[PDB]
Amino acid sequence: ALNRGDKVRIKRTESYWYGDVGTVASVEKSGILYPVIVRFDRVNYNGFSGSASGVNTNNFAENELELVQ
Amino acid sequence: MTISPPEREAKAKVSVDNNPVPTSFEKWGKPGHFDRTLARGPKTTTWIWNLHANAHDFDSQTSDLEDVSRKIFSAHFGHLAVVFVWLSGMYFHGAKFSNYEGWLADPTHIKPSAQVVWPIVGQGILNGDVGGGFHGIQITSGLFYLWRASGFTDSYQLYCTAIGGLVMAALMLFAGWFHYHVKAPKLEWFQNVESMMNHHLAGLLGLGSLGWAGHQIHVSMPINKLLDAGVAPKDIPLPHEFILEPSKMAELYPSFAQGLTPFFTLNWGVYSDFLTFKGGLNPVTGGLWLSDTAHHHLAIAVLFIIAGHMYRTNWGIGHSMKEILEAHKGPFTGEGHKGLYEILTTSWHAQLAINLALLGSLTIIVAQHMYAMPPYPYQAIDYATQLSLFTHHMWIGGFLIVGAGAHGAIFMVRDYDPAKNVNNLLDRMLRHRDAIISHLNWVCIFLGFHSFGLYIHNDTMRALGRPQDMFSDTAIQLQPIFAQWVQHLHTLAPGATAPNALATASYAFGGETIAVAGKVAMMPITLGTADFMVHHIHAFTIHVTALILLKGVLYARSSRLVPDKANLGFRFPCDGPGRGGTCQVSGWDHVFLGLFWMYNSLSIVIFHFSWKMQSDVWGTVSPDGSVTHVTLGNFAQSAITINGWLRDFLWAQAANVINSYGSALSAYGIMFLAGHFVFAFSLMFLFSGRGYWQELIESIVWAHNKLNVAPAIQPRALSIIQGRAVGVAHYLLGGIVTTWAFFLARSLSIG
Amino acid sequence: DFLVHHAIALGLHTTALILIKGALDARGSKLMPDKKDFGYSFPCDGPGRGGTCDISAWDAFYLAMFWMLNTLG
Amino acid sequence: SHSVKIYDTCIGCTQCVRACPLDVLEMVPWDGCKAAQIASSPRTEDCVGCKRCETACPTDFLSIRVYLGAETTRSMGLAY
Amino acid sequence: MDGLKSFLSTAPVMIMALLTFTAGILIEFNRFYPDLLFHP
Amino acid sequence: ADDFANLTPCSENPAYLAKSKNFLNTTNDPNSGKIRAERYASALCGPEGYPHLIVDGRFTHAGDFLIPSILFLYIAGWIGWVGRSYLIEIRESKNPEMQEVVINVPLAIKKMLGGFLWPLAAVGEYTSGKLVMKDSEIPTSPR
Amino acid sequence: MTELSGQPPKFGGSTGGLLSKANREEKYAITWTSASEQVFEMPTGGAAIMNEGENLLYLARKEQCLALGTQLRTKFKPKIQDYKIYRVYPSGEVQYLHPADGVFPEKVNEGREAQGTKTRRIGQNPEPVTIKFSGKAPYEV
Amino acid sequence: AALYTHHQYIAGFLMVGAFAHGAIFFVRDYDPVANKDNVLARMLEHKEALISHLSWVSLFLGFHTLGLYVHND
Ligand code: CLA
Ligand code: CLA
Ligand code: CLA
Ligand code: CLA
Ligand code: CLA
Ligand code: CLA
Ligand code: CLA
Ligand SMILES: CCCCCCCCCCCCCCCC(=O)OC[C@H](COP(=O)(O)OC[C@@H](O)CO)OC(=O)CCCCCCCCCCCCCCC
Ligand SMILES: CC1=C(/C=C/C(C)=C/C=C/C(C)=C\C=C\C=C(C)\C=C\C=C(C)\C=C\C2=C[C@@H](C)[C@H](O)CC2(C)C)C(C)(C)C[C@@H](O)C1
Ligand SMILES: CC1=C(/C=C/C(C)=C/C=C/C(C)=C/C=C/C=C(C)/C=C/C=C(C)/C=C/C2=C(C)CCCC2(C)C)C(C)(C)CCC1
Ligand SMILES: CC1=C(C/C=C(\C)CCC[C@H](C)CCC[C@H](C)CCCC(C)C)C(=O)c2ccccc2C1=O
Ligand code: SF4
Ligand code: SF4
Ligand SMILES: [Cl-]
Repeated sequence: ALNRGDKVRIKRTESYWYGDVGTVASVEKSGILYPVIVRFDRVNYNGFSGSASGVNTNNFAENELELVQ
Repeated sequence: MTISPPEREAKAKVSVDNNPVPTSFEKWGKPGHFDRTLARGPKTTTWIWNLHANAHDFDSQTSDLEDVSRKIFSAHFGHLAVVFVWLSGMYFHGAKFSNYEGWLADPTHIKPSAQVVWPIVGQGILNGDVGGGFHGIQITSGLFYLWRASGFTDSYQLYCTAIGGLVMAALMLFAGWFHYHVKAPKLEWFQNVESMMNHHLAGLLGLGSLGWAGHQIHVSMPINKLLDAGVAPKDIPLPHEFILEPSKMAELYPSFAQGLTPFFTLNWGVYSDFLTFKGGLNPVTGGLWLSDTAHHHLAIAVLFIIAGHMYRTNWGIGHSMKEILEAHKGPFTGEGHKGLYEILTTSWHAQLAINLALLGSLTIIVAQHMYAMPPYPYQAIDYATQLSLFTHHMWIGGFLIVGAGAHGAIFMVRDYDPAKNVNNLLDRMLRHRDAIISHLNWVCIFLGFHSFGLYIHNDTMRALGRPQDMFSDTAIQLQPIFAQWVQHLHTLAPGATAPNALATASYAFGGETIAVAGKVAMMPITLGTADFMVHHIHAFTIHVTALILLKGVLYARSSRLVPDKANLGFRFPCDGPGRGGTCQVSGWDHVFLGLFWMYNSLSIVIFHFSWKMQSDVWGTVSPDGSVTHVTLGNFAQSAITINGWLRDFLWAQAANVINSYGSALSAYGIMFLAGHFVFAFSLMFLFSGRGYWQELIESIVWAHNKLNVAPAIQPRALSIIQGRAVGVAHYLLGGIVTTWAFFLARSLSIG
Repeated sequence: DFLVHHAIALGLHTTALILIKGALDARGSKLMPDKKDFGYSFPCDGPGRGGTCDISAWDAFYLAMFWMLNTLG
Repeated sequence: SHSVKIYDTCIGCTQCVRACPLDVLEMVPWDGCKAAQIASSPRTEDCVGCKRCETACPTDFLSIRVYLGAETTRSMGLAY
Repeated sequence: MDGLKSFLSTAPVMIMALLTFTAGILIEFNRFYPDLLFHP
Repeated sequence: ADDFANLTPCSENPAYLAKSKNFLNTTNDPNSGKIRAERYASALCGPEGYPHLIVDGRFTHAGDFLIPSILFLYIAGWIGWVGRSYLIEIRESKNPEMQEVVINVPLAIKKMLGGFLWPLAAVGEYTSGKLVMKDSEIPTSPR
Repeated sequence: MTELSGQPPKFGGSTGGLLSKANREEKYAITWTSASEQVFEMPTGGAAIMNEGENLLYLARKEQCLALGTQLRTKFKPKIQDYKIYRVYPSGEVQYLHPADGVFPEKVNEGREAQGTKTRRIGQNPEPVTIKFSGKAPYEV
Repeated sequence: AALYTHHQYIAGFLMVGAFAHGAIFFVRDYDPVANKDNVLARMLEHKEALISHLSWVSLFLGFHTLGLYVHND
């Protein structure tokens, strides 16, 4: 149901971006658990100590994204 | 393309690239440009810190050894320009905001000052009355004493010197820009270590002391000869008059009547009236005889110029250092110094480790030699200058030594090539690091037990009403008999093993009590049980600092715990909570711990200096001849217990610092409390960890998102390494500022 | 008495802050969303995700003990 | 010995195994992700718990989790 | 050039300029009207 | 009536008078101490002779806290509001982090110069829904 | 596991190698072939020389062997990827360890059975109160 | 003096322990479905606000008390 460019809010709870908003980059094919790829303006904590920034993309399932746009 | 001079090489090994880096301002507005992991810009606040953390890490910016060398050379020029700005600032404040001429006219009834404070919000009280109607801050840097020994008599000469210093700073800055951007020398040029050593020996150190011997003979010596004779500074001719009118020199020094002929005919003895070997001190000023220092600089110059001829360059004569090194190998040490020439000619960090170690050791030697052989007129009587200079040079030396540890570790991680170190000294050091470190560990345990433990024994015995069971000069004695024997040897030397010397090299070893005005400048510094105990404290703390930093270097590549530590780098926080926990295994963390231990060592050294000089050396002398010391000889009985140091040293002498309110010393009480606060503040960073703070920041970021005020550059807690760096920086700053305020209030309030 | 009472207020509020924030984040934060799976006390969670020293609620107790002593002082 | 678990958010990027300095983990066939692979931990008896794997993980909160457990000579990283 | 203006508008230069200006403000105010513990 | 009996006017307090005849000169003005004595002789002093500030809210001592409080609050709200406004304005500029690190001097000065109306601006943003955000739209951690 | 072969690296000795654990408890072996006699870094400190042909080296831990292996396959111009790591007991038993199935673990290989896999998310672990007074932890159930 | 100091130190230890065990409760015993929407869970639900306002009042008190003290100094 999601498409590239959709603004979605994260609902995974344990995810760094729960309550934050990202944009859909691609949707993977069926048979996969987490097909929806989302990009974020705010990087997460990912990285060894002292690394400049973090990871800004993650895979989710449709039940974990809430369409905002 | 900028300015294009001709060429400037004269069959020289000079080789440069013309205009490799054009002059431009764009990257000034692109912060972090030098780091690829930074150039795109920030996303979190960590980006800011690393920008400062890696600014001078030229290795991590480029893998080209030549470009690193060029950056280093121009940075050195910039640093010299900074030092020139600072020194010319000192001379300018001496010219325009000091009482230098007034002090010069009567240096026994006026306190040197060279900083006037503007009257605002009450701080004008810091302009204490230093004598002669002058009001300002009393300086302890010894600038006045240096300027008097050099022969300054006027504000205008100091002003001309400040202007020359500014011009020199401009010249250094232009040279740095020129050799990075216009004519950058090649890597082949920097690696000319033989020629560089010839020039730094014969040219930088040799000609330096030669020119200074010239100035001392022609300017310092006659002018000070007249100053100490009671001649008013205005009645003394200007420095150039002794060179225009050689009869002035000849009547101050009859040998000048014979001129330069005795010099070229090896008839040097004729010069015995101004090239002297008196020893001792000047009776009028309490400082070393300037004639002695001129003869000293002449001999040092001859020595260094001769030394500047050992190494081969363009003429076949001389030595290859590679050959010498390779020839020194023995049955105990494999291939010996093979590979050292390649290390020290391709690794900047190896050279910097050597040079930091030696330069710090030298700065310490400078403190130790200048206190007991006071080189400047009226410095020994100024106990504040004496204490301040000793402690300042101590701290500088300690920091340089710890840096030497840091850069030995960086060499091990970044430049050590195992294929270039097969069975040489470095390799064998690595191959028995365990023996080395386990033994250093045990020596530190033994030295701590049998130094500090002696103090604990004494404290416990004295508290138990058992003075006869203590280690003291009046009970169980620990006499430092070897130091006493060498002191006796020095005292006998002027008459036996130093015939052509009239006095001792230093009265601390023994002999007369040199006093200028009513205060002692120097007198025999006797050594007993308390001195034994504190010397072993010094050996202990130095050994522990060495243990930490040497372990840091020798295990930077690997350990039984972490066999791939090299891949982790020189600076990194740990390798996780596994293996039981691996925090602080890096060489950087060994430097971080060695900083605290160096601070410990030097704090004890300088406390020892202050208390021993106040108790047994410094003081006022009656016209009857007897001496009465600042703290009434309390060292021997009080310095043998921790309670004695807590009560008779710290508690007693802190009375000046804490009562400084309402006087010109008030700022010292302010900064005493300031150092205390910074010390306490450092404990937050040292006793905690970044996870807690990152979660607290999460809550605060929620607060900001609530009002739509959260920054794009996301706040992150400091990194583990940075938490440690901030903690140790604040620990050292606070503790050192505390001791500084304490020392200055004390030594300024004790006559 | 006024100034020292505000010092006491600062000390009480700061110790409460450390303790309450440790308790509320004991089950999880954005740095450790699964912290309840690791227990009340544990060394850390390693140098990853920026570094995670003193991340547990036990660590919050340990940090607040210093402020307790300071307030009592 | 420490425990190492691999949850179904794994994208199979193999950085788990590439980071392990003690060969605890493996890439085994799977179907949950595009890469048709998942990380496995058949040799946790050699795990020391350095946490390099999780430091390497890209997924939003890790797909590999190391929970330190009963300490042995191997897990304490002892060469003696 | 644009590089020099961008460098002059960086956070450290800008914050030190603001701090110097505010320091001058407060210093001169307390020079011409010192010792204001409260409002008369 | 007999309120604040533990204190006396500084002009009444003799210890204050003795110490105020010796008030130092804080600047170059040789009358700074005398002006200070005259000025502080209006507050309420204690047995030691120093002024004591009454901040319980009475307007007879409004100059002891209320007026500086109002002044500070105006200035601090100004600073925070113009900073937040610039921070908002950067967000629409593709790369906001750069303008957070390399300040847009013209834009930032435009924002600073318009801060004297920050109370009305904040009231308008409150009513319009611009100031505060909703809970369900703000990232939070697991509970 | 039959009998380990290969020359020991040319090395003058060090204090950083095997201790009592090697004979009382366990030690580790790594073999590898080199196309040339060449210098490498010992994980226990210093430089050693590997022989042309087969090489056999004993170390105290598995981690030191894997560190040497990464050095072999990532720090030599033609790589050395044929290294094998074994565990050795005082009884003489030799336990082949690495690469476990003849294929490096970083790349998928058929025949491997998933271990420690969970069919859930980390966030889908059960509440600890639901499993208290049992022996398990939320990641063990 | 000794009694007052003694009892206040004991009380400080007790308070720190009470908060430590509140944290341990959240780690070990808290059932979110049984306390669903009650006062406990609701405290957990705005923990960001609680921690943030505690931080704010801490900063308030610290800045201003240290400021008054240092001004007086
Ligand atoms: C106005 C003259 C000028 C111009 C425009 C440039 C231009 C440039 N230089 Mg150059 N350079 C100059 C003078 C100049 N330089 C001087 C005088 C020196 C001798 C120190 C050098 C030595 C030098 C080196 C070694 C390097 C450059 C580099 C660069 C490039 C990056 C600069 C940067 O990172 O941002 C600007 C950064 C700053 C302005 C630093 C801030 C000032 C510091 C923090 C303190 C001031 C120290 C100062 C140099 C001396 C003190 C002055 C004294 C009065 C107290 C850039 C194109 C770097 C490069 O090539 O990048 C790859 C490089 O590594 N320069
Ligand atoms: C007699 C020749 C000579 C002299 C005097 C020096 C002196 C110096 N060198 Mg250099 N060097 C030389 C030859 C010489 N070098 C040669 C032949 C090479 C090629 C192998 C090098 C390559 C070299 C490198 C790579 C570096 C130095 C550096 C330095 C400086 C660091 C030490 C210092 O700060 O001391 C004290 C400082 C002073 C006394 C300040 C004075 C400096 C001025 C410019 C010297 C003017 C003297 C000049 C001969 C005029 C005297 C004539 C008349 C006035 C009496 C220093 C000023 C380091 C440096 O700092 O780079 C800038 C550096 O990294 N040297
Ligand atoms: C860099 C330091 C320095 C500087 C620049 C000066 C500068 C000066 N000195 Mg001085 N001096 C110095 C160091 C220095 N000196 C030291 C270290 C000493 C201690 C030995 C002295 C002791 C000294 C004395 C006693 C005198 C001076 C004098 C002078 C002035 C005239 C000398 C001259 O240059 O004429 C030029 C020199 C010559 C033309 C020399 C030629 C004469 C002989 C015969 C040539 C032999 C050279 C030959 C190669 C050697 C072979 C000899 C052998 C075959 C027999 C001059 C301004 C004179 C003066 O004016 O007093 C105020 C003087 O009387 N100086
Ligand atoms: C000639 C001496 C010398 C030289 C040139 C170098 C060169 C270098 N060092 Mg080394 N080092 C030295 C001495 C020296 N060091 C000393 C004396 C010590 C002991 C403290 C060390 C310990 C050391 C460590 C631990 C590290 C280095 C690192 C580095 C590299 C990065 C420089 C940097 O950090 O950038 C930028 C510099 C800063 C951000 C400094 C700012 C913080 C300072 C300490 C604040 C000082 C406060 C001030 C003095 C007083 C308070 C004022 C305040 C109230 C306003 C660089 C190549 C780093 C590296 O990774 O090497 C590759 C690193 O890890 N050095
Ligand atoms: C006063 C505080 C203190 C004390 C007591 C110590 C103690 C010690 N440190 Mg340490 N250190 C401290 C602060 C302190 N540290 C801090 C704040 C830091 C942070 C930077 C460090 C970081 C540090 C490092 C990195 C290292 C040390 C090292 C050492 C040991 C040096 C060897 C030695 O002295 O042997 C002898 C022990 C003593 C003198 C301690 C006193 C013993 C008393 C006098 C006698 C005991 C009486 C008896 C046993 C009582 C028994 C009672 C009965 C009921 C059982 C030593 C045990 C070095 C080391 O381990 O060297 C091998 C080491 O590398 N320290
Ligand atoms: C952090 C708390 C704090 C607070 C409450 C104060 C408060 C005060 N301090 Mg102190 N101080 C502090 C910390 C603090 N200080 C610290 C940490 C130190 C150590 C460095 C000092 C050291 C210190 C000294 C040495 C002195 C003071 C002085 C003063 C008093 C001067 C007030 C003044 O300048 O008049 C009012 C000033 C202004 C109105 C100018 C402010 C600039 C404004 C914004 C100009 C712009 C006008 C703008 C348009 C607004 C106009 C109204 C508008 C609505 C139309 C004041 C009561 C001075 C004093 O006289 O003590 C009684 C004094 O000499 N302080
Ligand atoms: C004198 C020591 C000291 C100081 C000053 C602090 C400071 C602080 N701690 Mg800390 N702490 C300490 C020791 C100290 N700690 C120790 C030993 C531990 C045990 C490890 C802890 C553990 C700890 C924890 C766990 C927490 C704190 C918290 C806090 C903050 C409380 C709020 C506050 O007071 O607001 C005001 C701030 C201050 C009074 C300190 C700043 C003072 C400076 C002078 C302000 C002026 C800025 C200055 C001019 C900057 C320019 C510098 C320039 C010269 C280079 C505060 C910043 C709590 C917190 O973060 O609250 C939100 C918190 O959670 N502390
Ligand atoms: C107060 C001093 C008086 C008390 C005496 C204390 C005796 C201390 C032991 C004597 C020194 C032994 C080192 C020289 C002995 C010496 O160098 O022999 C020579 C031998 C190497 O000789 P080679 O023939 O290999 O020389 C070839 C060279 O060119 C190098 O390649 O050195 C070694 O074998 C390395 C072993 C050093 C390990 C010993 C060091 C132990 C540390 C403690 C030393 C304390 C000294 C404190 C004095 C400041
Ligand atoms: C507008 C603004 C913002 C935000 C503003 C917000 C959202 C503010 C929110 C405030 C809230 C939610 C609550 C505030 C409560 C305030 C209280 C309870 C004040 C109590 C004060 C009392 C009781 C004072 C009493 C005394 C009265 C004077 C009554 C006496 O003599 C002294 C004394 C101390 C007794 C930013 C942060 C976005 C930007 C800033 O620039 C300003
Ligand atoms: C004044 C007065 C009065 C009043 C009083 C009052 C009203 C009060 C009360 C008070 C109070 C009211 C107090 C309190 C305090 C509190 C506290 C101190 C707390 C706590 C808690 C803790 C510590 C813990 C917690 C937890 C957690 C953390 C989690 C889980 C759960 C729990 C619970 C465990 C009267 C009139 C009567 C009389 C007169 C006087
Ligand atoms: C308090 C603390 C923090 C929080 C500290 C932070 C986030 C730093 C805050 C610094 C502010 C943002 C800058 C203030 C200091 C400036 C550098 C001074 C500049 C002054 C000029 C404007 C004149 C950690 O991140 C941390 C990490 C690891 C171990 C211990 C600790 C730790 O104790
Ligand atoms: S506590 Fe910090 S430094 Fe130590 S292992 Fe854990 S993360 Fe690393
Ligand atoms: S553990 Fe994580 S990072 Fe490693 S391969 Fe599996 S999904 Fe990728
Ligand atoms: Cl005693």
